Amino acid sequence: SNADDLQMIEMHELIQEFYYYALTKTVEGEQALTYLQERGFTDALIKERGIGFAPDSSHFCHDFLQKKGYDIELAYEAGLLSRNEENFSYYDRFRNRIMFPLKNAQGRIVGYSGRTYTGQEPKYLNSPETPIFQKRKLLYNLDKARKSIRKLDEIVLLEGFMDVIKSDTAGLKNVVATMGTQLSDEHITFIRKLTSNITLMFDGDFAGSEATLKTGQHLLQQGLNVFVIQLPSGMDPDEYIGKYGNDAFTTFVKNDKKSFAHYKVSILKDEIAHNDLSYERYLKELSHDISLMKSSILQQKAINDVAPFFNVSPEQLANEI
Ligand SMILES: Nc1ncnc2c1ncn2[C@@H]1O[C@H](COP(=O)(O)OP(=O)(O)OP(=O)(O)O)[C@@H](O)[C@H]1O
Ligand SMILES: [Mn+2]
Ligand SMILES: [Mn+2]
Ligand SMILES: [Mn+2]
Repeated sequence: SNADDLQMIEMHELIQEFYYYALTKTVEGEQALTYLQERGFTDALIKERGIGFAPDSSHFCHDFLQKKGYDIELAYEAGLLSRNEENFSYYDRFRNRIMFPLKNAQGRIVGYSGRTYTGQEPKYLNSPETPIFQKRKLLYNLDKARKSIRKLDEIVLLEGFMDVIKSDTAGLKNVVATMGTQLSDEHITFIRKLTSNITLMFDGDFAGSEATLKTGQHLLQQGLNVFVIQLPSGMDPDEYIGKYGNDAFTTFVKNDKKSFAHYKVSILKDEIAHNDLSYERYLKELSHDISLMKSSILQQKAINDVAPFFNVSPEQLANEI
């Protein structure tokens, strides 16, 4: 029910204040606080994002919610508590982790992502699916990013909410991330209401490239204008910012932004030039890709940019399309 959803949100927003205190003031939170500070989190940024610490007792959140008069089973359904199925007892889902509030599109806290700071697995532990937290619907930072996304007519998609936090403070405001999932049909429906331009900046590794191609292809097929920023090998946006600084990052992002078709053929360059079977298949793929582009201006430019990779004239490629 809507009333229960609201109670679940309240539980999240109230425990947030306690996690924040635990992180910033208490003895047990000191090591987690140092960890964040060493990753460049200022006191201001920690306060701004409402970041906190979940103690290791296993009954910190449980006891707080109980004292405040919440139904414990509802707190379990809200994904704040876990249940020992053997004796039906409840305990904290999040223990000894740095707590990042996850806000819905309306800015209400509906879940958490808890990061280890001691090399434990999983590195990030999220809320489970609940009536108020659904990974296929939530986009980290969307609440804050919406204004600039509309103003700039562009959304930028990163892999990690940590990348989003760092990019945002660096000056790149129109950024969001999924909670570690593939961009959903639902996400895409939300996004197209805000803008038709989406820029993918995944990590600069093989996995990120594969994800860029798969996600980009689907976005393109869905009628969006897709762009790609390619980070240096082995780097994500947080690592780039840490090594080169904010101004370098915002300049980098603004300098090399390529239409998806151009990015794709550049990735396939060597295979196309060495394997005639791939040459033919990718010439047809890229022809199809370009034919999907809704922007007549960008479609014409992509033709010019892609043709050389096949050693054909832009006129020949235009004909193939
Ligand atoms: N095996 C996995 N299963 C589910 N989600 C994952 C997995 N690996 C990564 N993710 C999610 O994808 C996003 C990107 O992961 P990645 O490890 O690159 O994060 P990150 O920002 O590098 O983390 P950190 O900088 O804190 O080490 C993260 O937010 C994470 O939640
Ligand atoms: Mn990766
Ligand atoms: Mn990363
Ligand atoms: Mn990282």
